[PDB]
Amino acid sequence: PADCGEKTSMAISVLLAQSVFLLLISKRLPATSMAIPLIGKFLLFGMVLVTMVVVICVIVLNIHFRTPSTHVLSEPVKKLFLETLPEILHAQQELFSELKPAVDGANFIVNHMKDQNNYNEEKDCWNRVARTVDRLCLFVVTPIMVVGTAWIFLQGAYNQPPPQPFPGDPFSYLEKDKRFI
Amino acid sequence: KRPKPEPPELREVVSSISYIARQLQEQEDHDVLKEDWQFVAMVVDRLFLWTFIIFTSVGTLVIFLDATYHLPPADPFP
Amino acid sequence: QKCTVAINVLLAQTVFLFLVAKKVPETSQAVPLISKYLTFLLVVTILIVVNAVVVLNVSLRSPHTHPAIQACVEACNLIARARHQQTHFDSGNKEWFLV
Amino acid sequence: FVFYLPPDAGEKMGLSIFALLTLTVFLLLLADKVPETSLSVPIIIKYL
Amino acid sequence: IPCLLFSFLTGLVFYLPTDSGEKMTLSISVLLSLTVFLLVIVELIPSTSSAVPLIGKYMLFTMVFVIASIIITVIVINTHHRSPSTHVMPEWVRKVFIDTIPNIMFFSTMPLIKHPEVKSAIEGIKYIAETMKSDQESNNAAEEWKYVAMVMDHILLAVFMLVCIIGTLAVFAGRLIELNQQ
Amino acid sequence: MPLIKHPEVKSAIEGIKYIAETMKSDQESNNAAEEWKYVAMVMDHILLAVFMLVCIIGTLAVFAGRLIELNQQG
Ligand SMILES: *[C@@H]1O[C@H](CO)[C@@H](O[C@@H]2O[C@H](CO)[C@@H](O[C@@H]3O[C@H](CO[C@H]4O[C@H](CO)[C@@H](O)[C@H](O[C@H]5O[C@H](CO)[C@@H](O)[C@H](O)[C@@H]5O)[C@@H]4O)[C@@H](O)[C@H](O[C@H]4O[C@H](CO)[C@@H](O)[C@H](O)[C@@H]4O)[C@@H]3O)[C@H](O)[C@H]2NC(C)=O)[C@H](O)[C@H]1NC(C)=O
Ligand SMILES: *[C@@H]1O[C@H](CO)[C@@H](O[C@@H]2O[C@H](CO)[C@@H](O[C@@H]3O[C@H](CO[C@H]4O[C@H](CO)[C@@H](O)[C@H](O)[C@@H]4O)[C@@H](O)[C@H](O)[C@@H]3O)[C@H](O)[C@H]2NC(C)=O)[C@H](O)[C@H]1NC(C)=O
Repeated sequence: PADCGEKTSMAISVLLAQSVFLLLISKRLPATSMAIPLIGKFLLFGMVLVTMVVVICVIVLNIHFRTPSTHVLSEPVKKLFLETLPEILHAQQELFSELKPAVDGANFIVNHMKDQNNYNEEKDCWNRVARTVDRLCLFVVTPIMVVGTAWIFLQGAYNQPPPQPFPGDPFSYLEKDKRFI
Repeated sequence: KRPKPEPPELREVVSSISYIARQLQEQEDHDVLKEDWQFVAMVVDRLFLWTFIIFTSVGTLVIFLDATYHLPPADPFP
Repeated sequence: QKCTVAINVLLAQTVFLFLVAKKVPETSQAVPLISKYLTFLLVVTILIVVNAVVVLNVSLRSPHTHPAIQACVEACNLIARARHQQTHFDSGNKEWFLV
Repeated sequence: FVFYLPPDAGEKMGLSIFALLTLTVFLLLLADKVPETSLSVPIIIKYL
Repeated sequence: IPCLLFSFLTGLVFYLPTDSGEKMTLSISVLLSLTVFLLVIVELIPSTSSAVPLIGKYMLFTMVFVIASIIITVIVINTHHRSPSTHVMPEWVRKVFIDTIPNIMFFSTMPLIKHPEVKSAIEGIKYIAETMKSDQESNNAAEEWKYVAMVMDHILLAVFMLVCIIGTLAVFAGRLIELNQQ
Repeated sequence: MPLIKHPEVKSAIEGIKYIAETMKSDQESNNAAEEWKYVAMVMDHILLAVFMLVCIIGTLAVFAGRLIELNQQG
């Protein structure tokens, strides 16, 4: 949640852990330029993804904490993010002389309560829009991360030496296949 | 754009209700000053966002162009 | 921000573990004095975190877990009763906070 | 993007200082690789 | 020893209430301390692939333990801010987490002056009363989810401490008893 | 820094008085809370300047003792 869950702290901490893993990796390989390491490819991909997720979290918190006194809730935006996308993703004056302050004050209290109700309802609407955007980003980002991780690791998982020591030579160069004259 | 366009028994009841009205009016005034300060905070934040973008882009571009345009010499002995 | 401060101190102590890890001899007849002291400081920070969690748990214990005139008077009584309930709730929260 | 974060979220200092902390981690990464002479400053250190 | 201390810290987040706004700080910082200690371990432990060291098994167990703690804490925190406006309490959640388990614990299930202004005041007092009645109902509905989150926190505190002890023993006890039985 | 005097009516009157008294007590508590807040604010305003001055002065005291010597030797 956007009120008790510190999203950006978690995301930037994932970025920090990724940086520590880059620190670990950097000492163990030569700094050549023939290719990027497979673990280096995954770490770069993950850091870019975490950066994008931090940007998304900043935008979602901007959406969540909007208020009537700062922003205007547009009807097309509200209808898109609250109806469409939630479905897609899923005498008698002496008495009056003394009662007039009371009646005026009471009407003031009622008006104040009504204004506060409208304010809080608009806050709730912005919170719902933020939650909808968050669920959309969940359904978008996570499959991309899974697909990218699987693609990166299936290169190395299926990386094997060739069955013959020399491409173009069918000889296995083994003891059992020794070549008599 | 800022949205905002800018008998003894009953006597106690009347005075009490007047007190609640006065308290809520004071709360409203305090709220108004609070949104004024918060709006200036937002405006300063947007200004700082824009100048931070400008400084970032300019410095990064200068450093990256200094790095990029450093080529080896075509002649071993100038 | 009790837990933030305590756990970030522990993170700094882990960085210090890495700093001394490259300098202490690697024999096993005795534990070095610096290693004993760093382990003690770690355990002290762990106990501080434990006590912070316990104190926050105690302090945040909410008490829930330890004609038309005749209509107007009913509405006003309901309003006053709700406000009295809220005041009692606040008093209980304050009591747990002082504990 | 810390300037696009609302003040009411209460997460500006965390983001900014943890970015600084990550930068310090990358300084630790670079400390093992850079030349140690003092006739000039590497452009990568200038960027850092 | 530091791995043991981090494993002990892993289960502490389940006693920390969600209203403190510090659950994720604690869990993520334990993970960060473990990640930094990975530098110590890669420095101190041989880099051989002939077999997984027993101490390496303990490391991987502690790492998975912290990550599971973080996932479960996210679940608890998501449960704690479920509201009637967004979610409807399932009957099975009410059957399990309110009555089946907490009954074991010790807490709470939890003349004619008609005038345009005077009539407005009457209707407004009635409206205010109805408004705070609805607010009380919504507050109770939220407190139900809060109680559910609290019960899960208790159960999983117990589970995490138990698994910390059991996983400390399961990695080490075999060789230690073999050595003592010499 | 003329009266009904039914228990429901009297209870409503006492309730309105109770709302007023509770709000009075809340304001009185908030006043002293704001006093403590103001004191903390004043110490913050003083110590910001003190700490910036110390940040300048300690750096200069650490380094100038050798930098001025290095300036004199040449
Ligand atoms: C592990 O690492 C080792 C190297 O350390 C790898 O061994 C190398 O394998 C390749 C592929 O099997 C070898 O290439 C072939 O070489 C033969 C022999 O030609 C060589 O010797 C001739 C004299 O005996 C010499 O005349 C040749 O020079 C001519 O050809 C080269 C290449 O075209 C050209 O550059 C020269 O200018 C000359 O014209 C040469 O030195 C050759 O017959 C093979 O020909 C195949 O490929 C060509 C296309 O390139 C094709 O047209 C042919 O039909 C044929 O398919 C091929 O060039 C290489 O020599 C080996 N290196 C050695 C022996 O050290 C080993 O494969 C690696 N194992 C892995 C990765 O699994
Ligand atoms: C890589 O490093 C090399 C040194 O290790 C660099 O080589 C130097 O390059 C400069 C410029 O090309 C040369 O300086 C020139 O020398 C010629 C010859 O001088 C001689 O003849 C004149 C005749 O009038 C005489 O007056 C002199 O005294 C000499 O006897 C001059 O004509 C030029 O004006 C100029 O001074 C250096 O001599 C040369 N050094 C060596 C040791 O070869 C090389 O340029 C570097 N490569 C780069 C930077 O890409």
